[PDB]
Amino acid sequence: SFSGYLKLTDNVYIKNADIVEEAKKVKPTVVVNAANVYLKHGGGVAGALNKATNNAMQVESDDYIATNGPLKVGGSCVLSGHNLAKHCLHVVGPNVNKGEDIQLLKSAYENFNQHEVLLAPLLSAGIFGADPIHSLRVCVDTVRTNVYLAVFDKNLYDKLVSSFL
Ligand SMILES: CC(=O)Nc1nccs1
Repeated sequence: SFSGYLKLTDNVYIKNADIVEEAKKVKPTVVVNAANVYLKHGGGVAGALNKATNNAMQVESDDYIATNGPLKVGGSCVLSGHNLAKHCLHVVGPNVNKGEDIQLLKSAYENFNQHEVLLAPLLSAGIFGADPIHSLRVCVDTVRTNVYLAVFDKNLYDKLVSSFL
């Protein structure tokens, strides 16, 4: 199972780790992707997860979008986890760099409550432009299921742990 995580609350855990390396190691039931509404996995966590699947995640995503249309900001879809997990929960957090409503971050984290345990990144953090300290706060105040957060950046991980209320 998950190892080396620091417990933040009854159900939220955090580790300074590469989510791709963490997923390849643990092979969780659910890995969360920091997706956009188009499921175009170009950069950040999405680009890294997609590259680990040898682009199979993008091929599957394009078929999903061709059939269903784009997701909503704050929404999600369950697709295959390929070589990383049983499933990938593609969750769309608001992209602050696109002027998307940050109040949608709580709606995005609510998607995690449909899964008993997840390996996940901080939603809307990184290239999505939101404050990662705010994202962690929304995570612990919204998610009731067991979430194992992988924070790639060591300096951000230390800042998140040392500032956690
Ligand atoms: C390679 C890479 O970006 N990994 C990440 N893990 C958690 C957040 S970003």
